[PDB]
Formats: sequence, structure tokens, C-alpha cells
Amino acid sequence: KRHRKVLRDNIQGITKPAIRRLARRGGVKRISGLIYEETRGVLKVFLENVIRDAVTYTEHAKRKTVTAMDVVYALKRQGRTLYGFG
Amino acid sequence: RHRKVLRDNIQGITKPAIRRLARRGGVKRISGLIYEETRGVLKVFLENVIRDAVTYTEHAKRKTVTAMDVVYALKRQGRTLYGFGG
Amino acid sequence: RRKTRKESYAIYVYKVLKQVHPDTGISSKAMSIMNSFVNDVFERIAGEASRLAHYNKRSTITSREIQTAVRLLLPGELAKHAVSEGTKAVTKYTSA
Amino acid sequence: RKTRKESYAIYVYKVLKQVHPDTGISSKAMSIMNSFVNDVFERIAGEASRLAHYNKRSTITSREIQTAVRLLLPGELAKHAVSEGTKAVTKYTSA
Amino acid sequence: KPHRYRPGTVALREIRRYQKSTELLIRKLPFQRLVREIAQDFKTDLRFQSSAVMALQEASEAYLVALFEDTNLCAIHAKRVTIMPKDIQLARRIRGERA
Amino acid sequence: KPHRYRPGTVALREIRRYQKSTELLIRKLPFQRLVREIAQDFKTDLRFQSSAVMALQEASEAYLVALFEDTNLCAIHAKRVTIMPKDIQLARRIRGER
Amino acid sequence: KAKTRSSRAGLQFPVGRVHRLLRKGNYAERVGAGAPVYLAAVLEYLTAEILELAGNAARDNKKTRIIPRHLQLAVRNDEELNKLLGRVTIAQGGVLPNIQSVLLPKKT
Amino acid sequence: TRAKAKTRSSRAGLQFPVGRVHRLLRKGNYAERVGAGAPVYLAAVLEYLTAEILELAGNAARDNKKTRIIPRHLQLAVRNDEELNKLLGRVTIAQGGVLPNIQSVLLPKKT
DNA sequence: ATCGAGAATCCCGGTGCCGAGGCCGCTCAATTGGTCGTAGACAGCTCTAGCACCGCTTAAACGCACGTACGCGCTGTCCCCCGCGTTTTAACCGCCAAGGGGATTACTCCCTAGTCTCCAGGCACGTGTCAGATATATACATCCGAT
DNA sequence: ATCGGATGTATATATCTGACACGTGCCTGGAGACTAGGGAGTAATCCCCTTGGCGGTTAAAACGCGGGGGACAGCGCGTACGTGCGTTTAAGCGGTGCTAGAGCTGTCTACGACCAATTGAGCGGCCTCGGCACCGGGATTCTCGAT
Repeated sequence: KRHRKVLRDNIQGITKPAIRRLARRGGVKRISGLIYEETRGVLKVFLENVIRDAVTYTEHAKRKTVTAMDVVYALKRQGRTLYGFG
Repeated sequence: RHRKVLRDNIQGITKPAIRRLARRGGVKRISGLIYEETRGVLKVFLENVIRDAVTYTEHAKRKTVTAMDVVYALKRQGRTLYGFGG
Repeated sequence: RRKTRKESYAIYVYKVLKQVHPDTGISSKAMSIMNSFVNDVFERIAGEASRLAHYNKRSTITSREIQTAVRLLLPGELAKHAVSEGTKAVTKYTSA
Repeated sequence: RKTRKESYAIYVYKVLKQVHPDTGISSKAMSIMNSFVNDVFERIAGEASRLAHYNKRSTITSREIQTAVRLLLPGELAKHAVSEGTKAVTKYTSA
Repeated sequence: KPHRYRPGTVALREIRRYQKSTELLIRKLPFQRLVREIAQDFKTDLRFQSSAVMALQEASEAYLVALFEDTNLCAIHAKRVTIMPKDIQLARRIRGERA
Repeated sequence: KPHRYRPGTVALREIRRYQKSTELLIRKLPFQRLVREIAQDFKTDLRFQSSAVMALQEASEAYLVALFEDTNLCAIHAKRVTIMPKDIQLARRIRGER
Repeated sequence: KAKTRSSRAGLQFPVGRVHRLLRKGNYAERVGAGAPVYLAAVLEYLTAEILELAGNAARDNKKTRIIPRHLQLAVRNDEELNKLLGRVTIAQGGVLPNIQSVLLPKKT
Repeated sequence: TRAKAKTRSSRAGLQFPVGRVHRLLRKGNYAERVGAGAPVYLAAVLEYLTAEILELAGNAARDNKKTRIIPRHLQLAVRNDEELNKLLGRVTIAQGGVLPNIQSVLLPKKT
């Protein structure tokens, strides 16, 4: 069985309190109502660009497995370099 | 001789010139102390660009700064400018 | 003793202008802007070919790396027609 | 067999022994410093590349690295880098 | 005698905690399914190393967090203390995000 | 007689003109003296090509003009039609210029 | 036994000059055969539609010579050419006529 | 042969690999020729930078009561100097978090 | 106006355990030592292009008045979001299974640096127009009172 | 809410003038026809590391329910800056002069790849325990509802 595996929020995953937790790491006191759907949209656009660029690095080596060097390199190219993986 | 009373180069950026650049930017009305901060911001930007251009010019050991010098210096700061070569 | 020179793209830019709107000219400042434009894109794509070859333990820039690097720089539609013209020129080259 | 991999980690550990000699460091922080040293290394390496390309040269010497450090390092960070750099060039050259 | 502190003590105290802590917030399996779902569009039947999923998690939280930093400065610059979606649209436009 | 105009017709028509035209509009000798006087601090007894002074003029107009684009969107986002120095400070912090 | 002509390239854009510029910029140690053909094709595409949009947007000013104003709005009107060139200033370009809607004087 | 088989870093008085950095300058296609004493200079610069960041993470490492540098101390170690932040202003470092910043209107309006 | 529940937060103490640090073999990349064409410091000219100077016109900058409209503080009024108990529910965790695909090592071989010569493509250099700025005179498009 | 000065702005027409599209000449870099070592496609295997499933607990998510404070529209009042006209005034122009230094070309030379033998040095495998968690108990501090 799966015991209610219906992920439901196809992409909502980033629950409402999860976006609350990231905003409160950012130093944000009060959050309006429609913030969450737009936040899912912005995160969706950012991930679409980042792994659109990362999957091309995985395709150029003709490999079927995305690695960590893949996405750190593709993050570097977009001017968002992220240490701690290579 | 011909009146040369021209002290304070920075002030030479006239209040109508800052008005005119605001008019090209699409700014309707300009407050009071905008001009002081405008000369300051322009001063900071030209200080960085000129510092990097001089660094580009001392390395060739040449007394004369060219235009390729400063198009290179604008390229490196992520502000690339065509129309002068390179 | 005459002097030196220094190449450009201006005759070639003039030729593509003659391909597209042939009875319509071009001014010189715009010619030098197009010149430094194609040098800029040339260094972006050649640079991305360097950073892309510098990952796969390879030291050779074939056309396929230029295909991937164009599919990383140019966004979307003109990436599609750009890469499609690239296959047109590789295949149109070697079939001769 | 297993392919050998390089790093900087024992060198970063050695400078840690120089600065605060009785003080530890964690492993992911060591990989942070490793990727930091690589990142700066390709920054001034690339600045040496095009900065040497502009002057119609084909050689990277220490004057080029001095210029490129005076482009990336902000100010006070440039000066002591150049003082340690000239001290290491001359301190090398005296042998 | 039930009595909640107020609208702001949970907020500011919890800002002190979630600024003070270090770990990664949004949960592992829904985020992992998200990256795989967006990944299915450009190519079918991919595979991920786990640390790469942690990497997309880390850059994604840092980009959102910086976006809330800046949209917080936006809405405070309206003499408001509440993020509203047009402020998000402003910082994405001011920064350059707005394509 | 009065004829005059509203405070804003000369502004908006002026926006149509100065958005419409393209030429260089900070005067060339005060700007040139400004670049030389800023240039004297890092090194002395300099010489400039003229087109380089044109190029720094282009960086000045591009960076200032774009800064009024984002500053104007900042103040419009306060339901104000007049920019003020804190808005300049806001767009400079948002672009990361501190 | 060298009974041959000179015609070879027969395509578009200098394959040899671009090929020189790939070999003499220290990118790889070695550069394959088909690559400058590929990169030349891409640059002729990009050049072609940017000069085309400067062509129609040059005819809208009823001229015959494209000036850099036409390259300014010719780039900044399409989305994709703008996103390729969003960090690039064009000299003697100016701006597109963007006017924020709150500045439009309304009334009866 | 032999000739006092010595290395280098001690020929310059440093603790960075001149040979490994030197090989990395020759093998990334940066210039067809690479000079005599260039990675001596560059290893000096990187030793200074490494010493600065690890120094400030050491000071913050005592000043938040541990005996071991974690990447959190690299986060607020780097982000507290101005110039090290300006070199690394586009760089996220993982498991870093945020240095504690609170805007003035959020702090309570008490008496 | 100033004082107590009480709840969250900070201060020691044993535990554990495991990840930080260190030690022992050990392949190989640094090292040392010669060569060698050559990239480049170095000298000197040249002429050209940057800097200096002086007089004239004047667009542009400067400065005074003025008024209204833009900023901004107070007031009320609503509601959306913050806070907290209650359910649930799906994420986390341990372990067990299977293999598809990454990494490795080898095999074979086509291919792209490298050479030398051959020539026309483009590029420096006169040149003279037809495209555009500049008046120059001329009828619309919309602004702004005043009705 | 319409009408008219008026007024800035769009619409032919000449007109000089000069910037660009173009023709002449040249020279060197594109190319063409070879060779050769090596980078890399290509096969096969090793195994490991990604995926998958399944059960057990449960921190977190969802959700319902107060309630108040934060967004926001109105609104009055000040001030500062946009508009426009007289004054100045130095920026642009436009020529004239002088020579400092970019750039060229040649000279001569100290220096980086090429091999090629020699070796310890950093790296992986493999221990080992002390510092950070981590409960676990306990006094401090701060907040929030009272005076």
C-alpha cells in the first residue's frame, strides 16, 4: 500500500508553514494571503531555469543521472554560485 | 582674461542636467536633496570605473588612457557597452 | 612605411543585411555596434565552450559542444532555430 | 583501482595551524574552503587570461597577477596581498 | 486564564530562532518529488544523486530567502509591515528577475 | 496673459522629448574636467583620448538613467509620483550597491 | 599533381577567420573540424534576425540607413534578444518609450 | 642528480603547493607560455586570503563558544567584514543561514 | 502609572558515539637539470594626436517670484491573518532487493595539429554622390482657460 | 460640460554637404594537400549506488476558531518645487601651436617547454577517542496581564 500517498498539492509541497519558515528566516513578520501561490510560482520558475540548464549538462556527457557537480556548475553559470558540493 | 571661475568639478553636473536625465528616465517631479545624492552616486560610479581603467592603463605602462581601456573596465563590472570596439 | 590594419565583421554584416532587406543601408556607428556585438556573442559562446569542455575531461571543441553551449545561452525559440541552422550547416557542409 | 583525487585540505589545515593553532575545523567547512580556493583561483586565473590577452602578450608573469589582484581584491585586501606577494617573489628570488 | 502573548511575540521570537538556526527547511520527499516532476518535462526517466537534491534545496531556499529580504525592504519602504504580492513583483522587477 | 501650463504638462511633454531623442546631454567640458579631477587621485599627470570621455559619458547616462528607472518604480510603489532620496537609497540597496 | 581550384568555404561567414579565433584564444588545446561552421551558422542566424528587426523598425522611421537607435529598440522590443542582451548598454541608444500609467494625466 | 633534492614552498617560505597551482595554471589554457615566478605570487595571495577567512572564523569560533569551525562561522565570519563580503557577494555558502539582521520597524514600540 | 505566573531561554553534568583527527603504505607528480627557439624587454624614431591658448556667439545655466498640488499625519473601519487547541496524516526512519547505470580499463582507430606553398579576399585607400539635417513655410491635434 | 487662442507638433520642399557605398590595388592569411601521434569513440565488465517497497511512529501539516491590529480611504494643511521671465555666463566653436607619447620596426637577449631519470608527499585505508549533541535537571529573564 502507500497509506494516503496522494501528494495532492502536485507542487504545493512547499506547505504554507514551510514558506512561513523561509520568510521568517528572511526576517518577515506578517504574510498576506496570496503570497503562497505566487511563492510556488517563483520557486517553480527558478527551478525550471536551473534544472533546464542542469539537465543539458547531464545530457552532454550522455549520462542518465544528474549529479551534484551538474547543478553546482549550472548554478555558477547563472551567477548564483554555491559552495559545499564541489 | 576670459572668466575661468570654474571651481568644484563635481558641481559642474548641473541641476538641469540631472533634471534632463530624470526626464529621459521617465521621472516627473524631483525633490530637494536629490542633486547632492545624485552627484554622490555618479561620483562613486566614476571612481570605481576610473580606478579600474587606470589599473588597465598602468599595466601597459602607458601614460594615455584609451577607450578600449574603459570599455574593458565596463565589461568587467558587468556593464558592457558597445560602440567603441571590443 | 604605410601602416597596419585590423579586421572586422563589417563586410559580412553588410552581406547579411543584403540578404534580408537588400535595398536598405546601414550607418557606421551601428556597424561598429554590430561588430562589437558579434565579438561579444562570439566570446560568450567560445567561453561557454571552454567551461563546458573543462568539465568532461576533454580538450577538444567539436561542433556538438557548440550545440550544447548555444542551447545554454540563447533562450528558447532562437535557440531552436539557431541549433537547427547549425545542423543545416554541418550536414550541408559534409554532404558536399 | 580507485582513481586518486586532489584537494587543498591539508594546506587549509596547515594555515589553521598557523593562525589559531589549537582549534578544530569541521569537514563540510573544509569543503567550503576547498571550493573557495578553486573559485578565487579561476577568478584571477581568468583575469590573468584576458588581461594578458589585451596587451598582445602570450605569457602570464607576476606583473599580470599583481594587476589582476588589484582588480578583484577590494582595496585594503589588495594592498596586503601585494605586500605578501612581493615578499614571496623576492623571498623566493633571494635563493 | 488562557492568554496568547500577541501578534508579534511569536513572530519576532520565532524570527530570532529561524534566523539563528542553520538547517534546511522544506521537507525532503515533497521537494525531491518536485524536482523530479519538473525534471520529467525536459527529458524522460532521469536519475538524481541525493546530494544534488540537497544542492537544489540549498540554492532554492537561499534564493527565496534573499527574495523575502528584499521584498521586506520593499514593503517597509511603503510604511507597511506586511508582504503583499505586488511587492514581490517589484523586487523581481527592480532586481531584474521580471523578464 | 496667464497661458502658463499645469505643473506636469511641461514635465510629460518633456518626457516625450527626452525619451524620444538620443543625444548626449551633460556638457562635455565640465564632464571632462570631472573625469580628470576624479582621475588625479589614483595617479597623476594623465592624458585621455576624447572617445574614452565619450565612453564614460555613456556609462554615466546608462547607470544614472537606469537608477531613475528603478527609483521611479520604487516611489510609484509608495503611491507617490515624486522621487525622494530614500528611494534612491532603496534601489541601490536592492541592486546591492553597499 | 596539384590540379585543383581555390573555391572551398562556399557558405556564409568566414570559417577560416573564426577558426583562427577559436584556435588563438586558448580555449582548448585543439579544435575540431566542424565547429567554426557551426558557430558561424549560429552567428549568421542571430545577425540575420537582429538586422531584420532593425530592418522593419528602420522602415518605420521611413529611413534607409539603420542608426543605433534602430538597434536599440530593435533589440529591446523582442523578448529573447533583450534577454540575451539585458546587461549590455548600447551607445547612442536611448530608451523605449516606457511611461508608467500613473503618470498619464487623466480627467473628464 | 640529487643536487639537494629540495621542493619549493620552502624556497619561497610559504605553505602552498607551487607545483600543483603551477600545473593548474598551465592546464587550463590561460596562456601558451607561463612565466617563472607567477604561482609563487599567486600562492602568496591565496595564503593571505585563506589566513584572513580562517582567522575571522577563529575569532568568531571562540566568540560563539566552540572549538571547531563549522560553516555557520564561515557565514558570519565572511559577512561581517566589508571587503570579504564584497569579494563574495554573489556566493551562497551551504549550511550558512543568515547573519542576524532585524529592520528597525519590526523591533517593538515599547516604553 | 508599576508588580507577579509563567513560560521560554540560558547554565552545568554524565553519555555516547561517531565524525574529526591522526598513522601507515604507497603511486606519481613534483623536482632537478640541462637545452632553444622566441617572446619580449629595450632603444630609438615619428608623427600624430592630445594638450594648451585666445577670441566670439550664445544656448544654457542661474536666479527671483508664485502657486498649487503633492506629501504626510490623523481617523475611522473592516478583515485577513496571527495564534492556539485537535485531528490526521503523511514525512521520517530501518531494512530489505534488484539492477541500471556510473566509473574503469582496455582496444582500436580515425583526425585534427603541423608544414609549406599559393593566391585572391578583404582590407587600406581615393571618390562623389543621395539621405538627412536644416531651414522654411505651412495646416492639424490637443491643451487650457472661460464659458 | 463646448469653443477658441494658441501653440507645440506633424507635413511638403529645397539645399548643401558630406558619410557611405563603391572602385583600385595589394599581400597574407585562408586554404589545400599531405603526415602522425593521441584523444576519443566504442565494448565490456565491476559493483555500487540509485531506486523501490514495506512496516512502524509520529512531528508536522491541516483545519477550525477567536480577535485585533494593519491596510487603506478620506482629509486637511503645509511647503517646495515646477513654470516662466530677466540676467549672466561660460560652453561650444574654430582656429592656432607645440610636443609627449602611441605606435612601428628593429636588436639582442634571458627564459619556458621536452625529455627524462629520481623520490618523497599527499592521498586512501584504517584506527581512536573527545567535543558536540543531548537529554536532564534547574535558576534567569522577559513578557503579558494585572495593579
